[PDB]
Amino acid sequence: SYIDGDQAGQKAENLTPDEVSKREGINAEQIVIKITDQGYVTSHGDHYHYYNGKVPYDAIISEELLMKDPNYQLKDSDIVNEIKGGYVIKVDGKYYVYLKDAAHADNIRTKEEIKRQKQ
Ligand SMILES: [Zn+2]
Repeated sequence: SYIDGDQAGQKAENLTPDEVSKREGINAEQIVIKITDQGYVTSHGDHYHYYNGKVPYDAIISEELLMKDPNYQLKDSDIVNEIKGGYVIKVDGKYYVYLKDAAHADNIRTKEEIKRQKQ
């Protein structure tokens, strides 16, 4: 009940996503597919990797998480952290990534691409 695949889950690195990857072996792009206050879960390399902390500046986000809203502009009240081109933000009790450039992909893999990036 509002925990499984939400706030909880297996894995939760304490160190940085870079320290995560190079530790285990894969050095692939970390595509954050799920964001929470208790950390995030990335689809990187081949698998899903879960950890707690902040998204690094050059991390990759899932297109499912990015914020394209016709009424919403990036508010510092919702900004939790900033990444390259986008902002990992918590608005309306939910987490998004505000992409300033949704056209050329400012760190965005589509759900389709994510599965290609995991190959
Ligand atoms: Zn991993």
